[PDB]
Amino acid sequence: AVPHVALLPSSGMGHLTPFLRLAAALASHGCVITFITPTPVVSAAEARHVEAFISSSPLFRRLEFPLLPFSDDPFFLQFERISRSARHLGPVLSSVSPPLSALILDVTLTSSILPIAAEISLPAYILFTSSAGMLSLCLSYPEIAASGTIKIPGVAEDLAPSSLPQPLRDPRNLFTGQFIENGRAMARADGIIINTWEALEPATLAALQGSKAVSGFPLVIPVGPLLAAADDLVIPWLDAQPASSVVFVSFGSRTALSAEQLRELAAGLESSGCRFLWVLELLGEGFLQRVEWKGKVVSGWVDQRAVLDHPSVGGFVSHCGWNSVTEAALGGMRVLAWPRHGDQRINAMVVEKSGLGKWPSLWTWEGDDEIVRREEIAGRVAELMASPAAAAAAAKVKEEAVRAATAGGSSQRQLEDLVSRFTCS
Amino acid sequence: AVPHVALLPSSGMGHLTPFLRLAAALASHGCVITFITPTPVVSAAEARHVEAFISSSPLFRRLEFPLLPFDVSSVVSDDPFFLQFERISRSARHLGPVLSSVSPPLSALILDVTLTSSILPIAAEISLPAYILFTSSAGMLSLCLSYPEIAASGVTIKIPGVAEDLAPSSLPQPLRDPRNLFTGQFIENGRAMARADGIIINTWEALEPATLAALQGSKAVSGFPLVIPVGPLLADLVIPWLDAQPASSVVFVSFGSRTALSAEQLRELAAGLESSGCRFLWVLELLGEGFLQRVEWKGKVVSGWVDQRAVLDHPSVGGFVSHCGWNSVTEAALGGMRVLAWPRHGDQRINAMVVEKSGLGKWPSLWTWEGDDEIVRREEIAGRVAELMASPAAAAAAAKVKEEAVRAATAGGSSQRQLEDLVSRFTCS
Ligand SMILES: O=c1ccn([C@@H]2O[C@H](COP(=O)(O)OP(=O)(O)O)[C@@H](O)[C@H]2O)c(=O)[nH]1
Ligand SMILES: O=c1ccn([C@@H]2O[C@H](COP(=O)(O)OP(=O)(O)O)[C@@H](O)[C@H]2O)c(=O)[nH]1
Repeated sequence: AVPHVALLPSSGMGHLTPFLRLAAALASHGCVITFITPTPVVSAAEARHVEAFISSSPLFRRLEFPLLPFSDDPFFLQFERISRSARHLGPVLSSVSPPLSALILDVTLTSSILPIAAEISLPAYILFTSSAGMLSLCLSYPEIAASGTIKIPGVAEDLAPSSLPQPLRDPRNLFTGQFIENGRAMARADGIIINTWEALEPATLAALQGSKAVSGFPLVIPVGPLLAAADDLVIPWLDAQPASSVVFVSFGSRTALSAEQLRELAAGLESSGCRFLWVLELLGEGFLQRVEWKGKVVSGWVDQRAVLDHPSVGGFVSHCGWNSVTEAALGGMRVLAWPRHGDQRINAMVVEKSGLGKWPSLWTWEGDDEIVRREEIAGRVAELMASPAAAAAAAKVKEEAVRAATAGGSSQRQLEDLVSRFTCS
Repeated sequence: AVPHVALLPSSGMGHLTPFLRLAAALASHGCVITFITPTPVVSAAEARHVEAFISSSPLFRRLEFPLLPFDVSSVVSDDPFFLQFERISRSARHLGPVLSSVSPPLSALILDVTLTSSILPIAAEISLPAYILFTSSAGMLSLCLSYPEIAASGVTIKIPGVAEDLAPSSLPQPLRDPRNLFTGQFIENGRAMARADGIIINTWEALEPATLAALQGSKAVSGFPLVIPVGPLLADLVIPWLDAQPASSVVFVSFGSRTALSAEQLRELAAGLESSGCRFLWVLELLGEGFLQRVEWKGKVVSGWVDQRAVLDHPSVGGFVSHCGWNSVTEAALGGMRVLAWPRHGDQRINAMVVEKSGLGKWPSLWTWEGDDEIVRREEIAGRVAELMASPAAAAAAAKVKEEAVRAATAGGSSQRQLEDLVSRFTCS
């Protein structure tokens, strides 16, 4: 028979892409998928992606949940309303037919929905969007806050305080309290699902392997990597460009770069001496006309997977969002790591240890006052684009990543084995 | 009369080498240097090095102050580093008479930072100008100068030149415990350094523009800038083997005078160096049995003291793996050899940031310290070492470092001018 799995995502492309990709893989291994999407949607633009994906096949169905909305922080308001309906969701889950084999929920909503799932005796699995290092920080942070130090079992004997997400720096914070809850809450979950593989984070996972879920099984389940217009002016341009000669710089869904900092990144690319593709009223009037021959910059949404797999692009300047890292790993693009906020610094550490790319540690976060000079920016880009051994190291990540993805690999085995937990007798 | 300067260096080749190089530079610009060397010598080997230096010329001189006998009941904690410091520190009071009696009278006294707390009061009594020579980098200097304020604060380190939020891991491992004699000794020296008439460093504006700019601001010297940068001070089986090797092909790996690398770690550097597949001259018991035979064509590993300056100037070497001792960092900067920064202890982690910011070398932050003991695996050593040699942009960056460092060192350069000005201070009307 065919198991039935409900997916409860959270707002934001960074959380949304993995869920779609995780849903796609579960359908490929026979499961039938029902997305729980609460209404009204935070973002019309993100809603289009879910609609088109669900529209494509009868294996996926959409369930609309009324938000039932009633510090006044802007992002938190959406989550509060998203999390308020937590109690109400319980009856709706039981009503769904055919009976769900299991529920898979976003980390952010882990604290809110885990009791509901436990109330109705529904197995609850958490999808972790981030790296295993970030997960390792999350799981052990409640213990750390009591007696802190900052030794994260997965990747740090003493993590520098800058590497912690910028909100987490002050303990008497609203963010800190929720963070401690999620970490504590995740241990109680039936399973945790991450988009990492053993080759990419052997150290963090091996430490993580010891952690044990309540239900007689390892808490953490790695199924990664998962594989699944504005580009119209881009793809033709890229094809003209020589093989592996174009720097690609993108910060993902949220790119809060200040104008002072912006001018420098722009100056660095011009001073880089290599072609660049940049995605975001020019600050320099003739900058665009002057640089048209060397590189193209587009303000719209683009097609990162096509760009990363494009032959002409040779390097990736990144903010080290976990989804973009995995996509860069698959591409084998050497990555220069400019982590912007949150878990992005820890992700940068993963990039360097893996050999996927190099991280200028002394470079600043969004909170930091100090700007990054263009001359410094130009050096690392030119260096990254000209280092053959860096390219070769990136190609090993790709091979290893594909190996885990390909059939028989450690990751596909874990997804096959996870599915069986649903096909119970 | 020709200016007469008194040098009171602390023990250790890393501290001794700048003094000697500064002494030669000062002598070159018309100075007679008198070395205050205590008896009994800490090290015969260092003492022989100094004696050979004094023999070089009539301008250099040797004067010995016998260390006062220790009081056994008084000694605290039984530590060899501190006991040696304590005997030299204890003779501070005795030192003033000897200084005044010198013939001809000394224009100024220039002393090691470590002994500066003990000796600075002596100088004020005899009205002798005291300058401290700072063996380390400007960034490190910034930490010493502001560490006392930071300690009585804190939420964020924020060393003025080094960073906004310096990581605790980057701080010297002794400093991590605040209630320590070392942490207190560190705090005293920093306070003392403001009082001093001047602070000399082995740096130049080109190398550390931001950190030096901030220091220009402190100007704690009465009526003058406190910081005087005169850097870069400039003054067997291995070479023959080097000459054979092809141009810019050899990885030089050396951790200075003190290189405590654990046995488990030692194996990894060998495997990593072997695996990288590029040539390597490794300076430092058969930890590897067939390792030397397998890599005999590729590299030379020797245990003796070696002419590092010749190595770094050699055309066949292409990359340098170091512990980022300021003396080693500055030597490489003159050579323009790209560096792979593996800081081991003390101020070396701060030095690594200067190597990465300069473009002289790349620093792998995640690499462990002697304090923490998670080893660096050979897979990472091989990749990082090989990539450094493979990377042409890294060579260009180091080449640019050399040019500016040469510029400062040559006539009309920032430092050369600054050294000239300092000699004038010693010779007034
Ligand atoms: O112009 C774009 C911008 C982003 N992406 C996608 O943004 C995804 C994940 O974003 P990430 O986690 O790396 O950054 P975050 O969303 O977390 O700020 C990646 O899968 C990209 O495919 C894209 O396809 N075209
Ligand atoms: O085999 C060696 C090791 C070191 N040095 C010299 O020791 C100097 C300073 O060493 P550094 O301060 O950088 O490290 P430390 O000795 O203080 O740990 C360098 O200038 C080298 O010339 C040398 O000549 N031969």
